[PDB]
Amino acid sequence: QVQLVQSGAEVKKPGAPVKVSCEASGYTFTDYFIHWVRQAPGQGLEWMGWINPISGGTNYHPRFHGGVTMTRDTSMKVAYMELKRLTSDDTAVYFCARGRDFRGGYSQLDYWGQGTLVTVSS
Amino acid sequence: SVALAPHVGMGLDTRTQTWMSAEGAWRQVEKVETWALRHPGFTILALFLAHYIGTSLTQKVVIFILLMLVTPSMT
Amino acid sequence: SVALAPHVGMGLDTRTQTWMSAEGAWRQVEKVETWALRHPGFTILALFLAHYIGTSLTQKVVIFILLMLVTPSMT
Amino acid sequence: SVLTQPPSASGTPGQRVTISCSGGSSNIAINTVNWYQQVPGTAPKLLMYSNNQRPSGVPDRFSGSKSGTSASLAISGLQSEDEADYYCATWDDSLKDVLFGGGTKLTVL
Amino acid sequence: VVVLGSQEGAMHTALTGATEIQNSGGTSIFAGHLKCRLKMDKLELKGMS
Amino acid sequence: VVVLGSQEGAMHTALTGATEIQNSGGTSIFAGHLKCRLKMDKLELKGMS
Ligand SMILES: *[C@@H]1O[C@H](CO)[C@@H](O[C@@H]2O[C@H](CO)[C@@H](O[C@@H]3O[C@H](CO)[C@@H](O)[C@H](O)[C@@H]3O)[C@H](O)[C@H]2NC(C)=O)[C@H](O)[C@H]1NC(C)=O
Repeated sequence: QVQLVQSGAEVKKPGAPVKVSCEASGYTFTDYFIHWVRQAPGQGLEWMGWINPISGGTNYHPRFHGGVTMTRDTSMKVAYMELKRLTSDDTAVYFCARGRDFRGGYSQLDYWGQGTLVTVSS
Repeated sequence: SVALAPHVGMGLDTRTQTWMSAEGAWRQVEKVETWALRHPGFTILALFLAHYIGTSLTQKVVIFILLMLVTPSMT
Repeated sequence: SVALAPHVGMGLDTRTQTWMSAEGAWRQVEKVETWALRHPGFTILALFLAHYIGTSLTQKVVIFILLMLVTPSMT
Repeated sequence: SVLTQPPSASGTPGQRVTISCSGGSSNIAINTVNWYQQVPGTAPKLLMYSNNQRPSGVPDRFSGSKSGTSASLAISGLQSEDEADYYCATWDDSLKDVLFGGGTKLTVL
Repeated sequence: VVVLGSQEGAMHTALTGATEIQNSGGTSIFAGHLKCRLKMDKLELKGMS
Repeated sequence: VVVLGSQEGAMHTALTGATEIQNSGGTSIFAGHLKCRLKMDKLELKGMS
């Protein structure tokens, strides 16, 4: 079957970069999208950016260009997102989802993982 | 690219087929021909220009062919 | 493909500018210019042809300019 | 523009309640809307993988479409197990990003 | 067999000489042109008195 | 300001004289020629006797 492990939740301190790994096996990873939607506690979830594993670059939400970075590897079929700067704002669980490349399918987030959770405090 | 300067005639060819030969063979020619059939107005002016420029049928023919070929390809 | 044959001269005149007036005003001349800078070889051939076909000065210069325009565009 | 959907309440007797999604002339009026319902605290699942096409969601009772600038969802025979937050997400083509909504707190009595 | 991608920018390049018509509700064609006649008989000067 | 769409099809139309290779991990570039000066020094026929 096709699924995303999303590793395990970790929490850190402000001013340091944190990493969220996200592996999806069971299908040809090249053709489909990875969306990295954030979800805050008791708030709506907003999507930030795609990553095409085969040739894609970061296409963040306008709120988040220069705030996050996205990388990937084709051999292991895993997509990496890391937070270059942790303020007090980003206290939420970050997700993964498979997306299609269809114009009507840019929002097609069919499959989701568990959700790696990160919060920041002193 | 802007698809206005195809990577053609570079000389580094091999026995194997190119990316697209069956269509790039006649793409530009068909553009010129559909232009010409759509708009015949330029033909009268081209005929006049070739005719009143110093006329030896070699010169007239080459001027007419070039002038009728350049405007469509390079609009 | 469809990138060829824009309707630049289609004649549906309007007061406001078009979709891309700024680029489209000079893109074709830009293509010719970059083609010439890339490839200087065709200049010698065009000069030779004009010199050995052009009976007069004006015929020679017209032949040269038409040849130097058609080939980069037909590329 | 940006989409905003309202939170509302309902009851466990079967009744048609409409989760209306409102957008603009560039984000949802031309593109396929996508409907999500999330069981709270876990990963949301996908409810409608096209404009009016459901992949495997509860059939014959979850159906909706869109009209002009508005998209809507209709649920019938809603019981308690359907307690979920419902999300409408549309792809914005002007800003080259998908436009997720704030969220509906659909509570069923 | 291949797919030859998408012609989005191809079409955007093609429509060089066309105008722009912003359509939000139906269509709102700007960049228009129209001839008119002004029958100006019934124009009070408003300041005679 | 507009972003002018996607130039993918324009590119696929542009490379009208380019050759092809295969991209699978490493790239095996086909479509090339190589001269080789054969050396027939030690070849001997089986079953001559
Ligand atoms: C490019 O434009 C986007 C919007 O189109 C700008 O996003 C804005 O980012 C700031 C901070 O990243 C947001 O402020 C935040 O607002 C929330 C609202 O609840 C508040 O709780 C936070 O404390 C924070 O102040 C702002 O809302 C957001 N604008 C939106 C979402 O419309 C982005 O900053 C721009 N990039 C630039 C100018 O480089």
